[PDB]
Amino acid sequence: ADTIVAVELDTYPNTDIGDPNYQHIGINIKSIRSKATTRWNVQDGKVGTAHISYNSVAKRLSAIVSYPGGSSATVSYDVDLNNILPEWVRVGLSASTGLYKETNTILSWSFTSKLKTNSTADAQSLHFTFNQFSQNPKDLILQGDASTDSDGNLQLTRVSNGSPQSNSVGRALYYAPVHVWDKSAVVASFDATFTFLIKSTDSDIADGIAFFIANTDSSIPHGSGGRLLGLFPDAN
Amino acid sequence: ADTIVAVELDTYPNTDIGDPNYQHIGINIKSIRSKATTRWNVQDGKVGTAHISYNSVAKRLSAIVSYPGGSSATVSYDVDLNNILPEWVRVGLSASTGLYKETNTILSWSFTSKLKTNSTADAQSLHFTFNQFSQNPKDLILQGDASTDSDGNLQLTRVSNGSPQSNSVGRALYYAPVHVWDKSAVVASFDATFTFLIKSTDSDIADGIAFFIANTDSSIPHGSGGRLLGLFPDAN
Amino acid sequence: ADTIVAVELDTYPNTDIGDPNYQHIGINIKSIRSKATTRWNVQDGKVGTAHISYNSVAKRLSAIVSYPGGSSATVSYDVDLNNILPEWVRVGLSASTGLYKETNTILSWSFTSKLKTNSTADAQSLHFTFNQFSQNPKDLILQGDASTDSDGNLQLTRVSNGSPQSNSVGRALYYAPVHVWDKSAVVASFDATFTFLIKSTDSDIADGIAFFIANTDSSIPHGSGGRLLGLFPDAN
Amino acid sequence: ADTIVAVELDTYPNTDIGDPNYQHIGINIKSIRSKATTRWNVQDGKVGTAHISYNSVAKRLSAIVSYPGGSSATVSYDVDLNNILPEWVRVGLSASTGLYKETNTILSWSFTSKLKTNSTADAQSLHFTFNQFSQNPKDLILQGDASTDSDGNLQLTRVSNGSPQSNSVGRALYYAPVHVWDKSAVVASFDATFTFLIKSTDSDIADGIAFFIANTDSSIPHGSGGRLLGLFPDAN
Ligand SMILES: [Ca+2]
Ligand SMILES: [Ca+2]
Ligand SMILES: [Ca+2]
Ligand SMILES: [Ca+2]
Ligand SMILES: [Mn+2]
Ligand SMILES: [Mn+2]
Ligand SMILES: [Mn+2]
Ligand SMILES: [Mn+2]
Repeated sequence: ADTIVAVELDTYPNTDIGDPNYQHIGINIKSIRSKATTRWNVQDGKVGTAHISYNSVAKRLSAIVSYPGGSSATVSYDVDLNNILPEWVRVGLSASTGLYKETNTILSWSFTSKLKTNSTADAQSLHFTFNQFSQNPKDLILQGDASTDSDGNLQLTRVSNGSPQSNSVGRALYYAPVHVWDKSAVVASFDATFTFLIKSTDSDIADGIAFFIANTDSSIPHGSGGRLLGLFPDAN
Repeated sequence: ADTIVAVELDTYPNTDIGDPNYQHIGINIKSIRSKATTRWNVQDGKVGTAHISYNSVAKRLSAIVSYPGGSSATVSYDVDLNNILPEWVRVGLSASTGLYKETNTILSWSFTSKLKTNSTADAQSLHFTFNQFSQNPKDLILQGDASTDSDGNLQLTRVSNGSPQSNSVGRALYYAPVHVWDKSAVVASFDATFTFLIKSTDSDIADGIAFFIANTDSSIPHGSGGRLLGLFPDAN
Repeated sequence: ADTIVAVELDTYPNTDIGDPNYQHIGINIKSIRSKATTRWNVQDGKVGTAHISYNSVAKRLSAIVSYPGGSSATVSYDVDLNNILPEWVRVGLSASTGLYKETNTILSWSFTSKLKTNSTADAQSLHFTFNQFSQNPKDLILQGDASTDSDGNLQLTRVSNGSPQSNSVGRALYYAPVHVWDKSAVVASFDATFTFLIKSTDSDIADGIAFFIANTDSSIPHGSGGRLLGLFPDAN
Repeated sequence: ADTIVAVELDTYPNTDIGDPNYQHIGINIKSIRSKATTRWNVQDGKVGTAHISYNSVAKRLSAIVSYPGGSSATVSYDVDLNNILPEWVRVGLSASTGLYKETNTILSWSFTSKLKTNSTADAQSLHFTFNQFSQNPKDLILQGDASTDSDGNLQLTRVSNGSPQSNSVGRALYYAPVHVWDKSAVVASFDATFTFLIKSTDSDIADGIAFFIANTDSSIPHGSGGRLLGLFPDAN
């Protein structure tokens, strides 16, 4: 069993597993059942942006997701990840489709991580930025149906001639582990941005996209398809 | 009226103006009377580090100040900084001494500010670092007794041959105004770190150091010395 | 007499003053007469990008400017900017029209300056990016006709409801003085990027755009319209 | 085989394989026989700093090695790495001892890489900073004798108590491969800084420290000890 922290952009209401009866963004600690959600209106066919934030002093994980036009939803949860996440983790993006389907396309992705103690110049930091993904992205660990198309976009779930398929899971985790805690740590922070394209010719769509933090050796759990977004073995 | 947000490292208790009866770090919104404080213990002669954070989605301002070897104090405040600051500001450091005194030596200072819209790109961002201040720093607005020394440190309050002077007040602000929000913006964030050296051969010390965010045209208010940290005209 | 280093995007060949007989990019030390040029082909109405690069060890200053679809020109000069620039400077963008005219539109601009010593942690960094300029850009010193427009673009040169005007000059300098050199400095570096739109309804266009490093108090010299790119007084 | 590009801090003159007859820094392209060298004076027991630099427009790889109090040596070489290196690479630090020995201690290491196309915000970027190394650094591929001591330092070659061993080789690579070229790429640059401690009780020391760039799967080649710095299998 992995340890998962996630921000979900949930495109299909699964009210049998605790979803609100609407599309939503959620903060997940160790369970598909979000600790907090906010109503979110998916603009089918438009490029969205999501910004995710945490600081071990504030101890508040927050996310905002908006579309051009200025529709934006936000969600926050007070939590001390310090004592949830292992001291080394990997960061990633995952998506799923089930019976209903959508493209789950990542157009760009940024991440910044900091570990500090007794100075400006802090014991550790990582920063990566993709404003396009290459044909063989060697710094991404691709899981399930995740791959990159020739426009330089990362399709987390299967697409056939631009057209999305049923029951697909995919994940991309950055190759290098991220040092999120130490015994001598004073502050830890991370920031993530990604842009995304949820599209379908149909109007009922599923299942969503998540940004997640996990133990370094995390892999798609068995039976994590559709509503579990490739993150959880069961409907926790 | 200036318009001040500040994190104070308050080395001298003034219980007639709301201080706890002990040394503290605090968070000041428009008043020397802190909206929150935490007990903190100055380690005379030692180099300390302060990390200040804020993100407009979490709306939680927070500070932590550590000394090497594991002692540290943290304080945070829930505040929507949009309610309070102008949308352009200047950021700086200030310190004071009264009857009692201490060096207020800044040894390094970093600041990062981001605006955000709909990309991994930043509608705007600024980042500066100083790990040593030059003898004539044209990018700092020096106010009052603030001056840099021949080690390459910033001595906010007067110093002669090592020994601190009484009744000194001094501030340093970064030359460039920072754009801390636009209504046409999705998220705004800043992060500040500084390392400092508070020292006396005396037994009582005063009055402290602050990181502060003020309107662009801010200057030391009349009678803002001593307990007012060179930030406020009165004790309101 | 201003001290000037510039990278020019020369859109009009003024051969009487040593331009080569075609549109070009140049490296200007202290004079409108570039110490090196390379053929450059302006694509009227397209968004181009320039990247400028310098490192005090390598002592080569270079620039490349490209349009989408693989069209790009590069110029380099071996030079020791130590012995040319003052310790403190300002950085900016300037543009001009003469009889012949063009839009000198800037869409985004970033700069990074580093001074290093004997650390992973630089003695001094500035880094700014603009991906859109606000309508009162309090952190840019605008000179001459330079202003920002309602789409959040910086128009260095006069535009009258869509259409560019003749005999216009305009510069935009970053408010904060940049510390490009110090004597305890082991390395100094900088990089700049800007994207630009050069558009025109006429066949013959002028005069160009330049990025430039100048003494802190630099202003538009007198009679520096047109071929002199708002940069020099004479043509020597 | 491995395709190596390296900057060597060569502490022992092996003149019978091209080394000059003094301690030196050198630029290595695919051979231990440096394409360029400069005389460099090792300071036994002192912390030194290397700054390494490259930019695909300038096509100049340069390194500077300095010690406090004004002792710098610089080397550089005109090369177009574009056509030398693979599209993906790993980056690392290597060192060795032979009969004569030294500590090869890395106190800090940072690295920055960029792939630009046409925006201010580029296609691909990586940056990591270590100002101390963890007890198990999960983001570093440790090879041969490389390991981390309890002071947060990285020991490339074997050291028993405070004492250097004989015939040691060890390397550290960053976990994530680096994207140093793409077909849509317009500019590619990198920058590396590390601080080191070469020390020995005895006067004559060996063999030295390298910053190197290799194909992703690179490991210590057979028989690459001592004078080959754990970089090349032979002295060609
Ligand atoms: Ca769902
Ligand atoms: Ca007080
Ligand atoms: Ca011209
Ligand atoms: Ca040798
Ligand atoms: Mn949900
Ligand atoms: Mn107080
Ligand atoms: Mn010219
Ligand atoms: Mn050699």
